[PDB]
Order: sequence, then C-alpha cells, then structure tokens
Amino acid sequence: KNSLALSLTADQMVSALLDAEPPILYSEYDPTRPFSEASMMGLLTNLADRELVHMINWAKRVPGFVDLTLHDQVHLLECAWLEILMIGLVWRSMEHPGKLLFAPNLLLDRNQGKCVEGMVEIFDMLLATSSRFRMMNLQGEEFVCLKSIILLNSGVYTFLKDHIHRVLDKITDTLIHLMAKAGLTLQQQHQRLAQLLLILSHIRHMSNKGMEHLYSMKCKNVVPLSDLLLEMLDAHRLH
Amino acid sequence: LALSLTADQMVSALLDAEPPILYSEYDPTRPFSEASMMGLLTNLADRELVHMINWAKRVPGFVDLTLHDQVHLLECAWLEILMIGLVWRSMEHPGKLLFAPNLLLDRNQGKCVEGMVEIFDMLLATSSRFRMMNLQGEEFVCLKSIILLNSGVYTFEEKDHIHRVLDKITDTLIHLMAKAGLTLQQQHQRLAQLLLILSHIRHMSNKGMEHLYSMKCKNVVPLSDLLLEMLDAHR
Amino acid sequence: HKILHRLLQD
Amino acid sequence: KILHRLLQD
Ligand SMILES: C[C@]12CC[C@@H]3c4ccc(O)cc4CC[C@H]3[C@@H]1CCC2=O
Ligand SMILES: C[C@]12CC[C@@H]3c4ccc(O)cc4CC[C@H]3[C@@H]1CCC2=O
Repeated sequence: KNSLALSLTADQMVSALLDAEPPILYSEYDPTRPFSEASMMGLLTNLADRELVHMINWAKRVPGFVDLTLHDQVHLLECAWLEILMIGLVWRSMEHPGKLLFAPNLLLDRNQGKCVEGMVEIFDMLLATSSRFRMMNLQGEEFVCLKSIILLNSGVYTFLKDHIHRVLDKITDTLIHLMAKAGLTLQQQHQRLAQLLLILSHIRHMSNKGMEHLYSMKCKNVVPLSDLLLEMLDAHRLH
Repeated sequence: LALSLTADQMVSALLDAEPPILYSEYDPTRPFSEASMMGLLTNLADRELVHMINWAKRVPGFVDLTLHDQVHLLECAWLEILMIGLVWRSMEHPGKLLFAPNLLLDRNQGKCVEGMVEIFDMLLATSSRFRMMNLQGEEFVCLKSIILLNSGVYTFEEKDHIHRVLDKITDTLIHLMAKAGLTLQQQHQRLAQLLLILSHIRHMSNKGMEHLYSMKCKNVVPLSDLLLEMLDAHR
Repeated sequence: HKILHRLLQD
Repeated sequence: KILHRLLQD
C-alpha cells in the first residue's frame, strides 16, 4: 500500500529520471526527393510512432507510475503523449536557434513548416518555447522533471488519485532541491519553479493545437496513421 | 509603479479590482432547450466580458503594456479567465456550476446542449479541486491575474516586464502561504499545485473555444459581435 | 477597429 | 488497445 517513489531522495529521483531517458531516433528521411505536405507529414508521423514505443518504456520508468493501475496508466499516456513528444522536441532544439530538431537527420526551420498548411503556426509556438527554455537556461535535471510532471499531471483531473499528487509533490521537492544546489536564493527558487510550471500551460496549448491538426490531416487522407497513433487521437475527440 | 507594490497591497488592489457577480436573465417558468440555454450562456459571457476588460485595466502592470499587447493578452486569456471565475464561485456548490446566482446548472443539465456535458465535467472537476485544496480568495485573485499575464506572453521586449510582474504575483502567492503558516516546502508544493491547475484551465479553454466555434457555424444561437471578435482571434 | 481595442481605449 | 498491450509487454 506504498510507493518506493515516496521515499526516494531528491538525488535518487534525478538519477532514476536521467537514466530512463529514451534514445534519440533518426528519421528515415530521404533527402534525394522533395518535401511535400504528404511526405513531411509522413516523416513526422512515422517518427512520432516510433518515439511512442520508447515513451511507453520510459513512463514505466518514472517513479510511482507503475504503481498505478493499467487503466490509469493508459489514461495518463493517452492524455500526455503529444505534450511529452513536444517538450522532448523543444529540448533537442534548444541550442539550434530558429530550427526544430525532430531528429539528428531532420532539422526543420519555420519555413519548411509551410510545406504543410496549418503547421507553421505550431512550428511557431514550438520555436517560441525553445527560445524560452534557452534564455532561462533550462537544465537536463529540470527537463526530466518537467517531463515527468506533464505525464502524471496532464491526465490526473480527468479521472472522473492522491498517490499521483504525492509523487507530483516529491518532484516539486526535487526541482527546488536542484535549484538550491545550483545556488539560487530562496525566492529565486520559487520564482523559477513558477516560471517553469507556467510554461506547461503553453505546452498543453500546443498539444491541443497539434492534436487538432493531426486530426485534420487524417480526415483529409493526407497521410496514413499507424493504428497506435490512431488510438491516441481517438482518446481525444475532435470536430 | 507595479513592481514596487508590497505583497499586501498587491492582494489589496486585486481584491478591490474584482468584477461584480452578474445575473442571468433566465426565466424559471419556461424550460430548457439547447438554443435557450446556450443563448443564456453567451449573453452572460458578453456582459462579464466588458467587466473583465475593466478589471484587466486594474490589474497592476497591465496598462504599462502597449494597447496592441493588452488586446493580445485579453484575446488569449478571456475564456480561461471566464472559466476560473465560474469554477471559483461554484466551489461550494458540489456537483453544479453557478453560472449566475439565478442560473446554477447541474451536471445533467449539461446535456440540453450537445457536446457541452464533457466541458461541464472538466469544469466541475476543477471546482472539486479548488474546494479540495480549500483555495482562498486571495490566492484566487492571483491565479486569475497570472492567467491574464501568462497566457499570451509567448505568442508575441516587454515580455520581460510581464515576467517581472509575474514574479511579483508569485512572490505574493508565497507571502500569502507563509502568512497562513506553511513550512517552506509546503509553500513551494502548494504553489506548484496551483500553477499546474492552470494547464487544465488552459485545456478547458481550448476545448470550450472549439465548441463555441461549432455552435457559431451551426447558427443555433446568436453571439454578440464582441464575443465573435474574441472568438475569431483564436483561429 | 476591433470593439475590444475601443473598449480598452475607453 | 495497442497501448494497453505495449504497457504490459
Ligand atoms: C502530431 C504532429 C505531427 C508530428 C509532430 C512531431 C513528431 C515527432 C516529434 O518528436 C515531435 C512532434 C511535435 C509535433 C507533432 C505534430 C503536431 C501536429 C501534427 O500533425
Ligand atoms: C463560451 C461558451 C459559452 C459561455 C460559457 C460561459 C459563460 C459565462 C461564464 O461565466 C463562464 C462560461 C464558461 C464556458 C463558456 C462556454 C464554453 C463553450 C461556449 O460556447
């Protein structure tokens, strides 16, 4: 009736999150023939589908997650999957100003985004988010915490329990610890925590726009979607 | 002068900028239809909207921002602000939404309108959260102000000024928690717990906007041109 | 000329 | 549910 996650120290939380990191995957992107709406969507959804497989492995390695029942785990992933992909992407694109690092062999800049009408405004937000992490010096230890928050948090209020909020608190505790260790003043700690948590609101926004765009692509037969992706979309419901 | 106010008078100015609780022109004599209930909601919102605009003017730091920026902020935040307002005052009416003192709608009455039950459920959930944490009106007026300032800042520098005043409200939030007797770590935990609910409020707002947009194309109810300016800034 | 902008000016 | 399967594999 417990969780070995609730008695982890800060350090142990950071360690277990850093090692749980998924690998960077490559795009099967063939640079010997042009970008088209279909073909870019094809490369992106393909990459999303394979990143997905690793995301699930990773989630089972977030402290306190596998303590949830499957039906909860399912709901959380279903609910967070795109936010997680997005924040990963933004992290990878940090020290590449103006560009999105979908894969080491897939750097796309805002204008490439126009290749798929309806996409460029999502690229725009993703790039805005990259600048903000960049100019606030986001660290990897903070990144992996934010990412774990999005997982446990983004689906917790549509469970219509306290153990998920217990673990969320222990991550808050870890974030502060990291800031104090980096020598931030007490009030610099609480300011920075708020600045990081406030960005999650905007990532949530991007996810909703991204979900509606992907749905549009589907309902216009621009690209096929792996049955896995199709089930992620279906968890959400669009017009 | 907004960066130089004390926590106390930050709180004071916000509690004092609060909009009035408006009434619905609902007639308890003639029963609901999809179109009457929605008409009642979008009428109510058009009115709260004009109050909101004045309240925003009285959020510290707001009129420091260019008018072009003030618009963009209100355009992104407006429904989010509406929704937190609704959740706040529905807080101790478990299972219902107090849209207006004379218009408190139970989870079932959400079905009159197609697609609304879902958004209702997320609203009541959040209201069930505020009550769970026993949110306080002083914290509330901070959340609300934070939404106004945070929601549109990344889709524009005065971004800094905005972040500077956003830090002030953060400071204010913690002041309120320290004074309430919380250990340091209970402070940073509560703060985080509140800020994470803003992501859900953002979610509800994104969902509410798509539904508002579907009721509009289907022409089931007339919106005031104010509400439509607001809507159409979102796509 | 958005009615919002005019409400903000007034 | 492919997700359900992947979650317990
Ligand atoms: C889902 C998506 C395609 C795939 C993108 C994608 C793909 C891989 C990845 O590591 C991150 C992202 C972030 C955004 C995703 C798009 C938003 C709208 C859309 O159609
Ligand atoms: C905008 C809205 C009508 C007006 C509702 C409304 C109206 C007044 C109010 O104080 C709060 C709310 C919250 C939700 C709003 C609806 C969501 C979908 C829709 O069409």
